[PDB]
Amino acid sequence: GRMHAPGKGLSQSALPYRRSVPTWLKLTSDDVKEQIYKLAKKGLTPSQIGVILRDSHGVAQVRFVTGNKILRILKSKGLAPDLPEDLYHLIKKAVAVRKHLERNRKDKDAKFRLILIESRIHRLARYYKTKRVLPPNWKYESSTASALV
Amino acid sequence: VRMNVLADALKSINNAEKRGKRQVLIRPCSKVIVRFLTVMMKHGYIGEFEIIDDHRAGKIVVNLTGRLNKCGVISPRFDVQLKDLEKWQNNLLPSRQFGFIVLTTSAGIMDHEEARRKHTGGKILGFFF
Amino acid sequence: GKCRGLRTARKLRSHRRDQKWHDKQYKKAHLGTALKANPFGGASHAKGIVLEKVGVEAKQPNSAIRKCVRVQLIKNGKKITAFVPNDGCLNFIEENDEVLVAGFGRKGHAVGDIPGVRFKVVKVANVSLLALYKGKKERPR
Amino acid sequence: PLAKDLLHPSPEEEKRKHKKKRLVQSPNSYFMDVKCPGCYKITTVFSHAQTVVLCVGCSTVLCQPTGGKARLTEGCSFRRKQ
RNA sequence: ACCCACUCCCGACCCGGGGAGGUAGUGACGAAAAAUAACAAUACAGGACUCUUUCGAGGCCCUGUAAUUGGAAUGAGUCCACUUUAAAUCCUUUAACGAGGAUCCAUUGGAGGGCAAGUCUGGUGCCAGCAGCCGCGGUAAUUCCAGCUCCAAUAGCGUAUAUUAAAGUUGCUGCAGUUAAAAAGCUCGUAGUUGGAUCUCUCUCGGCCGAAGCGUUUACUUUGAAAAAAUUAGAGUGUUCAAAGCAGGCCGCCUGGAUACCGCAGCUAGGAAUAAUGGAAUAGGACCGCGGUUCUAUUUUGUUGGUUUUCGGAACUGAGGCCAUGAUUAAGAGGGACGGCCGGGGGCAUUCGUAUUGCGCCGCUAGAGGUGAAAUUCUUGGACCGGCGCAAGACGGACCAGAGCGAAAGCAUUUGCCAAGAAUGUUUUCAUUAAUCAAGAACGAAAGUCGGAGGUUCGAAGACGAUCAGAUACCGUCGUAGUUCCGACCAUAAACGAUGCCGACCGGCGAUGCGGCGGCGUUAUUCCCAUGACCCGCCGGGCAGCUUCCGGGAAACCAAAGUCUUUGGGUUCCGGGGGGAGUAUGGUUGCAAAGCUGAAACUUAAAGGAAUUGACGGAAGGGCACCACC
Repeated sequence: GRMHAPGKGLSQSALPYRRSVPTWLKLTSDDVKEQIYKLAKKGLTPSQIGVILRDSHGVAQVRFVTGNKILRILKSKGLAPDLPEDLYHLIKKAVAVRKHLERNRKDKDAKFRLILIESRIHRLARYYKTKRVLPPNWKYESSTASALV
Repeated sequence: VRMNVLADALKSINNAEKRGKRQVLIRPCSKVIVRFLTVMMKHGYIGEFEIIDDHRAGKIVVNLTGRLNKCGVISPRFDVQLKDLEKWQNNLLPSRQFGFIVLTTSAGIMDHEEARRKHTGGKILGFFF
Repeated sequence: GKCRGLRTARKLRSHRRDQKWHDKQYKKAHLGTALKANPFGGASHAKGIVLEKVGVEAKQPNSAIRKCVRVQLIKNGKKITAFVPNDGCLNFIEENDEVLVAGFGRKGHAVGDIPGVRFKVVKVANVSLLALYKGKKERPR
Repeated sequence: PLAKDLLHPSPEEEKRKHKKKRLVQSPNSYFMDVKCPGCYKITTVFSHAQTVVLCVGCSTVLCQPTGGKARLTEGCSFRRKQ
């Protein structure tokens, strides 16, 4: 079930058994790498890059063509973002909720949802600090987190 | 969330055998599940089983021959010495004539009689009879 | 359900220790209030001085006068009521003489149709009530 | 009922199941080569696309995102791969 | 009380001393052995594996008041002599006396049930008493007081109290928590607990032939050391047996005084499943040879000297060869992105709807409220009613459902803005980030408190009118706080599904809500496709329903309250007979009301749950008789 909801949804991707490059796909691994570089330079997160490559260029899975994952490729080329995109989007959502709550002080539902969002933020940040992805002194403070956005 | 995939597998086998079904599906598969199933099968309690290999975590289709009364797991995996084995047998097995306690020992996964033959102890995984 | 983990020994032991206090007999034995309230103070028997003869009415379904005595215990100066068990045995007891009293058999609970009485007289004037009842002995003169 | 058995065929009972609940999971989607009548080259499009993709040589809306399978424009001939 | 005789200790000591200690005395703490009779002959009684005849003949084996007969046996006791001992005593030994009602006398509790064994007799008469509990006793008492008889243990047995088992009524094994006692109102959340798959010939040698680890750590398991005795377990051993003791055995000799266990922690050595843990991801990574530095216990039998220009060791870096150079998969775990939707979810603004009350004006008119009847109340200062307007404050009908959304409380006029969310779709991304949760925190109906605004309706309190024996209530007319909004407080509900969350598995069917997928055909877009509304299915979450010998349960009943003596997936809270009592007291929170935490003395044998049969109902529906009616 969801971490912060009573939902028990099942909807997710189902990878095919075959791990090979599709026969239709004629892009070399380096071609996919350069397309990834271009999309990252455009200002896109790895999830967006994967979605675009799947929808338009027919790249069913970048890991199966290049032997590497999109975030690893971005890091190896040196153009990966400062903090992971899931944590970034969680902080962005928290910032939006706080901005809404500043001008709507009677919204208890917004306060409850903000509590849930910040709990998720803290859990993800602790995990990232454990993996040395974030500096050990990193902390999410709700005073200037809009700069992190 | 699910801990103890072996508990899930054993409960599934038990529930299927109590309904009189001929096969049971087990997911996820694991090495411990395969070894426990092999121990069960060498004593004629289940029969042949097939490991379906998907690229994430396999499944097992176990053919059931209705000779199984109860296959169960013992959680936590208590450490069992050769002295405590008799007390565990008295607690778990329905008779001194049949039934097996499965242990994981440094010599592998084996029933309690085989652990007495090799003069070894270990951790109790479960039982079947 | 309850916790089943190899490292739950503190949790299990502590929960058992806290839950044992909801056992009425365990709490009565280990709290110390019952021992303080007990007129005998943990003793099986106690010697006392008969203050007066009191007749206790049997509870409603029955009908009788239970011949008891109020006694004051020498050890702590507490006043209790003690049944004089057999018949005519109240005639064996005078006023202001020493009697040995024991419990009535329910470990501090009233017995039968005798309200608020949980003690019985065993001896009077250092002679057992059984000996006087059976005529084996006579009270001293 | 006698799983993974060839004696009783079950292509129809397997592609009816949920994709995750199959014996071996497999996607319900596909990639398709699309020709635009005005265009002259292949475009490989995902069936459940989430992007408004355009022809690689023009500015024509090949498909639009929907709740599930993407909706293709008229005249564009689409054929599944594999 | 007797003694240093034993065991040992002290001193200058072979010699003295020792209330240490030994011996005896008192001793039903407790433990072992073990009398209170045995036998025979006649009379019965029983059976016979006797004749057989259920008439009977019957010393074959037996049983008894014979309170018949008879002798044999013996020790309790008295006593002598040894023996014992430091001196004695006690046992042991010997002799003398020592049994018939063998009076040389067995008791303690019971006889309704639990629980073995008398509704026999006399007395008493809800008295006296018995009774652990149920109960007995109010004129045959199977239960009290006794006589007789019987039974339980027996040199012992009853009573009180502590404690163990019984108690699976403290549940680790192993309990419960819908209704019997019980799941926090609801979420978040640190510690704690628990966590998915995955990795199969290297140092001095005189036995590939003594050795080193310098390499990757533990848990576990097995082993080996080390670990007082006594006790417990246990081997041997006729104490006359036994409890015991550590003795003893053989015709000077032979022999024992074993052995096991000794938990946790520490030490040690094999195993490597299970579980934790580690390296290589800006390569200041592994191996390999090169560029560069040192008194370097000798690299000078010669008086060292500056001819140690140097193997071996601690550095920093560069160029290289070389790795198959180095990233398990992508969970019917989780988070995040993205897509089209969806919902009485939330906040702000905005709009509409009648109704109610009030006000103004017009019409007509004497009644109008109100009730089970009335009365209080309004009314020719024109009420109620009809019409046209205005104002205010509430509320959001019908549509509206066993339908939706929300963590719960809860949420329903239009429109807009604001942020949020589930499910679905996904060949997207991260890659274990998770589950549950002490501490801590957010929200939390109604009522209630403080301040401000408002005040239509309803309305605690209160006033009046009724009903009534009384009513202080129900009913009526008014009506204060309140009910509405804003800002602070409170934190409680039958806050309920009286049912914790997460995960797996175990039947069938038809619906319904959202999303997606597929498909005859019918309609609208008045034209192609698409998109709506239908129709037929499928898949995924959701609210439910019906059904079923899945299974469970005391049952009611529940597809969970199932997968439970065939008991162990993870985890939180919590119950332990009924009252006293959610009380007292302390702490803490609050302005207050009160909230959280939370006893004990004492009292009691039941309280309670589910179901059954009756009885009753100021409950419903029927049927019948001229002792009912028409």
